[PDB]
Amino acid sequence: LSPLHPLGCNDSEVLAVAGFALQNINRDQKDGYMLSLNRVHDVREHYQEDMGSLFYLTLDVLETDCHVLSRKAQKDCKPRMFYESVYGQCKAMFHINKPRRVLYLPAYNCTLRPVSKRKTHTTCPDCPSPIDLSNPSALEAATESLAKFNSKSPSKKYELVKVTKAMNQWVSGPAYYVEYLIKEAPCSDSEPVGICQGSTVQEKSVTVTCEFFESQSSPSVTAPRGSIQHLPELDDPEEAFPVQLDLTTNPQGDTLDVSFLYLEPGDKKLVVLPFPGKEQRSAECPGPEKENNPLVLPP
Ligand SMILES: *[C@@H]1O[C@H](CO)[C@@H](O)[C@H](O)[C@H]1NC(C)=O
Ligand SMILES: *[C@@H]1O[C@H](CO)[C@@H](O)[C@H](O)[C@H]1NC(C)=O
Repeated sequence: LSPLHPLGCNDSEVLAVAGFALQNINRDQKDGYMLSLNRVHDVREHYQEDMGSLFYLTLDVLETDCHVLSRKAQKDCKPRMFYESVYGQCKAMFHINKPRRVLYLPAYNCTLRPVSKRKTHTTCPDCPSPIDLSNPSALEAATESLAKFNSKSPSKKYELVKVTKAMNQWVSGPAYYVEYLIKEAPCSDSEPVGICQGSTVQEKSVTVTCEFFESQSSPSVTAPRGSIQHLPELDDPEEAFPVQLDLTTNPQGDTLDVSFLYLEPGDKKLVVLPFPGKEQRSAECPGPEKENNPLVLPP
């Protein structure tokens, strides 16, 4: 819109604010895996001269192998390898006010898809393959791996919560690799306490390892309402990952009260517009991709 000024997707301020917004998104999640920033696809800034700025960000993201509940650092979590890749886009409306040292993510939304199995097969026909999380063999691997893990826990026993990842490959026979969350068995409540990796091969041979969540803080404070949705593969560009982020459908613009961020009690209102479309985009957008390793890139 008229007050929405486009910015270059490679600008330091833009990339820093994008990092803040994405770590806020990750903190706001309690399901799935931590997202990683590949680049800023587009960015518009609404400057408001004492209420700071509001950035309308379009982000190209990749799923890592860290579960969000691990709360690990962005630098201990790398994008998944290409045959199990999950990618898409997030839109975020991020508010920053430098003189007052205020950060806030009033709204976001992400749309992700797993990489097309056809493209994977084209580039690596013998690679491991993701499978449905409800696959009987995946559920069996989870069950038996957790059974073994409990067998070697004298006092504490754990129960399955949900399979979060499943994969099939050939290791001198059919093999299934799964990840799943575990909770403490009633003996404390029914909340995820860790994530386990389970495996079956070939009368099956079983392996199991578990990681328990610990506390973890970084340059990002709060992240209200938003959602991450997972759509199916592309059977076969722009609008491959449709994302709606409309706090207001009013071209006039609405006002959002953010007084809780500032020391004074009242009269701190932020102008919000409908999220800007792809036209009037800076020639420096989209920015340069950070992942150039084809071992982690989607086609
Ligand atoms: C992006 O900015 C960095 C400096 O932070 C520069 O080294 C790099 O060449 C830029 N890439 C562009 C403009 O594509
Ligand atoms: C975020 O996406 C959901 C659909 O997954 C949609 O219902 C919701 O309105 C979106 N949020 C905004 C602020 O538009």
